[PDB]
Amino acid sequence: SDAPNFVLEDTNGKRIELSDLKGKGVFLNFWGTWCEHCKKEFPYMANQYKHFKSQGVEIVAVNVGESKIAVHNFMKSYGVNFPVVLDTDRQVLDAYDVSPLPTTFLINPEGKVVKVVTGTMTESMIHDYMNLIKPG
Repeated sequence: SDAPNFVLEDTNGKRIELSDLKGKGVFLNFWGTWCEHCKKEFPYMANQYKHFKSQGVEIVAVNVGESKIAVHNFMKSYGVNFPVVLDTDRQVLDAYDVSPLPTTFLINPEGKVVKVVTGTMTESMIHDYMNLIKPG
């Protein structure tokens, strides 16, 4: 099933479009700075990103509409090294029908959603999930 396309700004100004990431696996994450999951899991994502980025797995972590300053503070506290985008009007959040937070969509290189993860993730789970969507 196809991942609704979108264009948002990363936390540096850079226009990120989802369909431009075709050819790579996308670990797509919707998150808020108040979520217990994300405080635990963000350091794991950062540590697994060190290994997977050069294999063709990209992270897009869509913050659900909070201020740039809350976002920046969270990124700094939790060692974030990956792409964060700011869904400022909440309209990507809607296109994706996101209910619990966080939710992770695992998008393969063709642009299709192969899993929706709504539960807690261990660092091992995250490793496995990135192996599922990598080109190799």
